[PDB]
Amino acid sequence: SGAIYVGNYRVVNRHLATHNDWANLVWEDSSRDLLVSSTTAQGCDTIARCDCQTGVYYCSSRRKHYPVSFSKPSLIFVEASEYYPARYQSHLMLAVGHSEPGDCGGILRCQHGVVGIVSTGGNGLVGFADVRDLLWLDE
Ligand SMILES: COc1c(C#N)cccc1CC(=O)N1CCC[C@H](C(N)=O)C1
Ligand SMILES: [Zn+2]
Repeated sequence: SGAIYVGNYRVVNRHLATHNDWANLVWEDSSRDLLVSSTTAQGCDTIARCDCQTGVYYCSSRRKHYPVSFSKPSLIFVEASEYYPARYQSHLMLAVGHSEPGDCGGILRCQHGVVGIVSTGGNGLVGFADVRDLLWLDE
């Protein structure tokens, strides 16, 4: 679990969105596993605007942060799950690191701010949905 709070927006994994998220929907994309909803309280996370390939992510299954090198956002095949059929997920970045299903929502940050959130994993890999291209999160 986990979310990003920036201005009047809440960014979460689309497969973990709640009834309130869907009732206050701003935008969602199944191909990215992202959903953004509106909030009444003000958010203070800084979204990174960069091409960093190194950062730190929070891993709930270990109660620890880990430093990682990660790939550029791209289309990566993702095996079928209870939430989606087998498909290419876009804007996804991989890194060698530990992750378990409950780790989705953990934030990945670089020196510039929030880069994305955990969205996939397994086999000693962790995948992050990128948010750095969503320029509207800040305006
Ligand atoms: C495969 O299970 C893991 C593991 C592992 N091992 C480690 C981390 C996460 C998962 C779960 C995961 O990747 N899923 C299920 C929920 C939706 C995801 C998606 N974006 O399509 C795919
Ligand atoms: Zn950066």
